Amino acid sequence: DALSPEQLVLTLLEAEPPHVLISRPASMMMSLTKLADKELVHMISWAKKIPGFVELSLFDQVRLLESCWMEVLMMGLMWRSIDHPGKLIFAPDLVLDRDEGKCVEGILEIFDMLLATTSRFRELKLQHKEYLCVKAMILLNSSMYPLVSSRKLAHLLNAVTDALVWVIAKSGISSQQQSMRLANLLMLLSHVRHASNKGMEHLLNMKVYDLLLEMLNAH
Amino acid sequence: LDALSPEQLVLTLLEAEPPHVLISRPASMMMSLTKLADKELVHMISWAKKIPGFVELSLFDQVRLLESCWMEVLMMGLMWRSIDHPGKLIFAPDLVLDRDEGKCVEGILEIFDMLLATTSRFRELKLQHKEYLCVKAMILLNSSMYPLVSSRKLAHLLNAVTDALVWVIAKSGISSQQQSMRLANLLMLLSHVRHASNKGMEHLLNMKVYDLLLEMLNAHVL
Ligand SMILES: COCc1cc(O)cc2c1O[C@@H](c1ccc(O)cc1)[C@H]1CC(F)(F)C[C@@H]21
Ligand SMILES: COCc1cc(O)cc2c1O[C@@H](c1ccc(O)cc1)[C@H]1CC(F)(F)C[C@@H]21
Repeated sequence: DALSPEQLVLTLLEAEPPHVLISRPASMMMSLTKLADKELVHMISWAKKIPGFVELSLFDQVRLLESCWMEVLMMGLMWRSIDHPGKLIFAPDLVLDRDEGKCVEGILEIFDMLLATTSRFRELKLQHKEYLCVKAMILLNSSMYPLVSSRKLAHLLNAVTDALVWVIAKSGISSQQQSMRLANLLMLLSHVRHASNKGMEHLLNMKVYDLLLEMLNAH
Repeated sequence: LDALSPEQLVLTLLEAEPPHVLISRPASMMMSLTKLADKELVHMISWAKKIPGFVELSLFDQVRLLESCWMEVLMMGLMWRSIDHPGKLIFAPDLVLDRDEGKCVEGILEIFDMLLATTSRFRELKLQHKEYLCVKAMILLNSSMYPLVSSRKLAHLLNAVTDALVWVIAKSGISSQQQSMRLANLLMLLSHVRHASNKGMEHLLNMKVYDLLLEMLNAHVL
């Protein structure tokens, strides 16, 4: 019942992570990193509150959480940035506009993906409900392996899909449009995956992940 | 309008399918794969040019899409011909590799395991020959965001192929909840193809095709 469309969205709403203040006393990169580390703590809490997540094997939970974290941080960036073109509201005291991304090399490229991708969610007029579901789906779909308890993950993923389908339906739009809007939302996930990979490759070319693994062993 | 109709579209995409590519071999594994990709890229341009309306986008957008997608489209094609043989990757008619052979070159084993995992997830869903044709089209049309944010034309094209996929799934005869689930299941896979595409690109750029593609793209432009 807790996975029923209306209940599942309300459950996902309450599970939303709190505002994260980095509290600043290389640096842009220090701030971004200090934030990710803080956000990852709350992301674990969040996933635990998704009905049925905790009941997957700890193997799968860790597996999903290790491969999605970047996407899920990005999806959350996009969503709070959605109403302000040219900017990226990372946190309540860390708003960066595109050009501030020229400082650090390779980052301007990524900012432009996030901004482009945000722009597209603004064009589709992404709804608060739809976003709640999409984010859940990013986590549940983040790794293929734990799917090829697998029974359980498949059923969970279908659950959130149905909820998204349900959300779109009470939109009152025709059935052709319902399918199109489902398809348009899901194709954007390819682009969030994309920006996630760019940020990861870049993150590793730098001179959080270990801190995450610590949290994961703690989990 | 009508040439983009669900039925005509799928048949058109069918005929547009690239020919078999014989690599014809007289570091080496990576030499083969690279010579193959280069050959495949030629035919991929032809293939896109046969997708109704592709040619009637601005040249700028055609080039944007082709440069962004070529790896995913090549991988999508790999997965599809490999789909019935677990543990293997039929790259071409004279280049079948199995998981283990991926240990030779470093970094490649990780990629093979994504490709093989993704292929298994398409074998479990029982991907249909026409579902595949539509999906591949969508990978190209969805490969770049920028040309969408002629943009009118790309959106229309992208809706067309989607409708075709929905249509294909519909005559599947399954219920409506299942039709949605299967649309959703196919599309979430695209994230994983994107993903493997990115790992291959990164790995390719670390090595000592892309320039040869830009040459092809300039010739497509002239
Ligand atoms: C702690 O990780 C820091 C970091 C290092 C890096 O090399 C790349 C990235 C990094 O942070 C990522 C990030 C995304 C969302 C969010 O809420 C917090 C952090 C993105 C931000 C970025 F600048 F767009 C690139 C990518
Ligand atoms: C010409 O590019 C050669 C290459 C270099 C590299 O660094 C990485 C890759 C490469 O080839 C890619 C490829 C994918 C499909 C296809 O039909 C032909 C080639 C994949 C094959 C791979 F080995 F799985 C990794 C990735």
